[PDB]
Amino acid sequence: MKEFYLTVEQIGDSIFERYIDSNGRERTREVEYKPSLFAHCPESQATKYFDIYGKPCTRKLFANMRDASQWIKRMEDIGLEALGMDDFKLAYLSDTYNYEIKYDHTKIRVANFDIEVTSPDGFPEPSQAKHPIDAITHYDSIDDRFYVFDLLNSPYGNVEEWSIEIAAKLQEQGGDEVPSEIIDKIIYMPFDNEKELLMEYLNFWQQKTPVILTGWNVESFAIPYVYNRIKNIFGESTAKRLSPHRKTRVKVIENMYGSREIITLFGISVLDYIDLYKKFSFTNQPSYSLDYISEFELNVGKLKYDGPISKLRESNHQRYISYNIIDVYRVLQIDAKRQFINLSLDMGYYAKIQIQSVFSPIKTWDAIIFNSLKEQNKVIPQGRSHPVQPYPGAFVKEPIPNRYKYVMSFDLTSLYPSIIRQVNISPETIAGTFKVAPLHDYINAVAERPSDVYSCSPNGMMYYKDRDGVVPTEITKWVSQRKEHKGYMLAAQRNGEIIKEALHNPNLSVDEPLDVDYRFDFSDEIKEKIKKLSAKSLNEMLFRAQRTEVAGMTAQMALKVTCNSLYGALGNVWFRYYDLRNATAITTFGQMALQWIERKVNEYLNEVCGTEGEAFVLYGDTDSIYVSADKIIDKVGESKFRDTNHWVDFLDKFARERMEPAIDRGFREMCEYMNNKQHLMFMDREAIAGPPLGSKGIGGFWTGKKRYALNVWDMEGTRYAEPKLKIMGLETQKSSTPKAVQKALKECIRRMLQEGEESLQEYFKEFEKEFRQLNYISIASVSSANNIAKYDVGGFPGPKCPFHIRGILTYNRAIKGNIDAPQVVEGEKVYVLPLREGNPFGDKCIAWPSGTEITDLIKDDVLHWMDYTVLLEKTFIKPLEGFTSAAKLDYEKKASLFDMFDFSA
DNA sequence: CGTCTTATGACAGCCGCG
DNA sequence: GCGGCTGTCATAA
Ligand SMILES: [Mg+2]
Repeated sequence: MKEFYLTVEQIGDSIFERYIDSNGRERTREVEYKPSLFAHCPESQATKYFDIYGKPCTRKLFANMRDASQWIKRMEDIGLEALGMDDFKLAYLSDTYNYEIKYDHTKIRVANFDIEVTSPDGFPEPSQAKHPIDAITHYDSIDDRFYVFDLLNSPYGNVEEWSIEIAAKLQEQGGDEVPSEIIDKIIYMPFDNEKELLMEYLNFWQQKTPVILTGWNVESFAIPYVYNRIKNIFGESTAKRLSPHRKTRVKVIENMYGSREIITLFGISVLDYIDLYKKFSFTNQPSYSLDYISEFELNVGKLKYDGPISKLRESNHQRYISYNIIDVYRVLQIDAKRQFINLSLDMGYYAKIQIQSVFSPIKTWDAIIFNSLKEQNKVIPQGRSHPVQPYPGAFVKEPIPNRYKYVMSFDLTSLYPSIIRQVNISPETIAGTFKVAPLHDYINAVAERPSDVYSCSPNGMMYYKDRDGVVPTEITKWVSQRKEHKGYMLAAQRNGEIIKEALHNPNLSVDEPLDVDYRFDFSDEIKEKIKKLSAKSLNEMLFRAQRTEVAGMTAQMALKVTCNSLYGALGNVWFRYYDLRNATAITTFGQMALQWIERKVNEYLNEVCGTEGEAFVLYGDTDSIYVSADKIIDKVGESKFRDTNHWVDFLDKFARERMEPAIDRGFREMCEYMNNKQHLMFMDREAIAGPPLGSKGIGGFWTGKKRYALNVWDMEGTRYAEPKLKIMGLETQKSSTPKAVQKALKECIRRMLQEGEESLQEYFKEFEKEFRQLNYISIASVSSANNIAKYDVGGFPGPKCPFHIRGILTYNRAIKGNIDAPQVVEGEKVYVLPLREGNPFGDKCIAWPSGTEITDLIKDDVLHWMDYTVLLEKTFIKPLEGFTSAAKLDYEKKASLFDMFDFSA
């Protein structure tokens, strides 16, 4: 009923807009938008417009956008500030939609497609589009259909029609295993020549023009190829037809290495899912191929084919088309799980930006703050250029490398946004400065009180207490939204453990899963039904609860990063509200806050245990403290606990009823000390970690900063059915560590924390024996391939050449001259294996594209010359040496006087 | 989109050192 | 041979 935009675009003096109207139909505008900009004026000229500092401004209405834009630059030639929203697209959206936008996703045309191109030359470069497009699968969210465009005849072979009957059948019948739930949604259309296929695709494109266009590498491959191929056959004008406003532009992306070209389609928002994944998944992956991510996300994988992909359409055209359809579907399957598109939509409409601007936190916040200031008749300052300057960040405590038996951790909730709100940090709320004492003096409360009238930060900054800042006001809206979605997420997590516990002792019956909302804790009535439920329907409930959890994670993690990005933007020279005073004010307050409460926790627990000077806090990073619970348990005596859950319950109550109130009054005192606007430093308990009761097992260990492992029984309110390992920083968490090595090192840790030294020594022995029999990919290292050309000296390694780069140059020599094997792509990742000396390849290592097997033309030699000893030492033994040294254990039993006896019975 | 931030670790190349 | 130094790549916040 209320109308909303789809895409907005500026072309010359006109604004081009696609939108849904009051009746719910998609329409297009061409508006000659008249933009306003502002200039400072004297006190006499009474207006309603004021800048953020309170100074008056006069309004300048322009005849067109060209006039407004060129008024800005000649204001600089005089040397005067040109105020207001210079991005006229954002100005238009704000005027046209001066209310909270409530959109309808069912009316937004979201499309994802993928292309197939047969190429014997090697990789088909989008910039050249030298080879025919032989397949296109295009999914439309409004129709809910997969549109398949098949080429029967090309210079690379004539093929028969694709059979949907064969596609549906299982591999064991000679079928393709195309998921049954999409079979009835496939609209198939074969073509005699490329020109007919490409011409009908454009007609289809006009009839159903995408608003959000997505897919896997659509921006870097699919879109450019379809654009350039149409251009080369039909002409530039016909290629422009992919744009609703017939306007396209080649955009050049250049970073600290090389450059690449993409194609901007005006009037369409392109959200490449590979980029949504990298931004919002919070995972670093060894490979970013669709087959690899699909396997990680959905535990599926694809049916394997014989021969190279360049010969696939020839040998097996049936599978060729089927795989293309499947690939278009898995993006949708990943989105069903992660929900990054819905996230992007909610975010973009809230900020009132082009949907693709979700990739730019600076644009996002610049729009949010502008809209907030516009409501109050206030005028935003001009964007000014600044030199890049370093500034201090968080505090990280230097831990003593040791094992730690009983550990309990605490985190500050939304630290940086909370500091902003507590101290009232904002551009227009700066009051002044005070003489700053050493940071240590504020921590112990020995320094004099900074101000009696203003809200202070230990970096020397003072802020107004009565005035509410734009930044604190707009951040408040976001943090309360995170509290809700994290609440849903944690309840889904808690509900998951109840079900996991029910899978241990199930009841074999024929029933269905219970219809419940997993975002809320199960009631007693639902719990008793779960106990009498079948393992089949329990596994379905578990799948659904975890899927609800993942949906909760996505939402809360995105709000987390967007809020932290506001702090981050303050330290970025391009942000309209760039201010290192405000940036440092935040980080210095945090530094004091962490170290302050460390002192308080140490004081409290010493009084509680009847001792003095004992160091209870062992570690901290930014907003967290890790407390040694050894003494707390010892004061009671661990003989008084009947099982593991007993002492976990005890520390839980100790934290909630004793430590947290003591923490609250500590921070409350600090609030008075800094004279802050409001007390918002709240600390929740996170981990309760320790060994199983009665077992050998070290519970946890630290090796250094950002590197530790814990055996966690309870995390932030969720009581695990089985203890989960919390490992931070260690090699098991790095995408560069081989897959099999990660798994082995994790088991090493698990045995250390839960079972003890003798168990570790046992597993080491067995892994060391069966090491050589592991899949070569699973034991291969991963690294990013940057600056290959920089170290390439006539095919051979130059000075200071990194290990993985040495591998690539070896690979390139091995595949040199032969028509085309898989090529290593600049900027992407590679597998790395060490080679034994004397190998037919030039060097001590080899590298090839990750997520793939090496060429069969070189595979057997690599396997034969693999250096297993160097690989075991570098990737497995050396890291395990690190863990065991820290924990004061041996992974290998040291020589003893006992060796001079015979213990074999 | 290509204009969120700092802190901090491991590891390999190069090179000194009778 | 190992330790200092720097480049590179990765993570924790
Ligand atoms: Mg494809």
